[PDB]
Amino acid sequence: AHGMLKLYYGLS
Amino acid sequence: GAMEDPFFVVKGEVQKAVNTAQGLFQRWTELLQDPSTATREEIDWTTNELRNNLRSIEWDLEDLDETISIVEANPRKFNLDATELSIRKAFITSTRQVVRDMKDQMST
Repeated sequence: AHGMLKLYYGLS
Repeated sequence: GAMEDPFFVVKGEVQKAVNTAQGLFQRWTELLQDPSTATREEIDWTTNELRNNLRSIEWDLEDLDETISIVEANPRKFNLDATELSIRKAFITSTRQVVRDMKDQMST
């Protein structure tokens, strides 16, 4: 989940 | 290079985790109430897997909650329907308490 969200949202 | 919004994907996984956790909690309750069937190993295993879920769910909600701040800080880029967004917010808040309510009836 983290990686999906990171990819689209650019989690810091 | 338009990308697909994976929020709803993770949302479903959290819900799925919440459903499994709920089944585990009802089990935990039935064990901790009657030490006739409640062997230590089974109790330990159930409490452990109930934690395994509450763990994934809390990280998940952290990340999900953050994506909301990211959209709100940069709305033009994401172009999200406002009703849909409010639903995202209500999902995070209501799941937090649902999980919170399980943790309360456990840790005490």
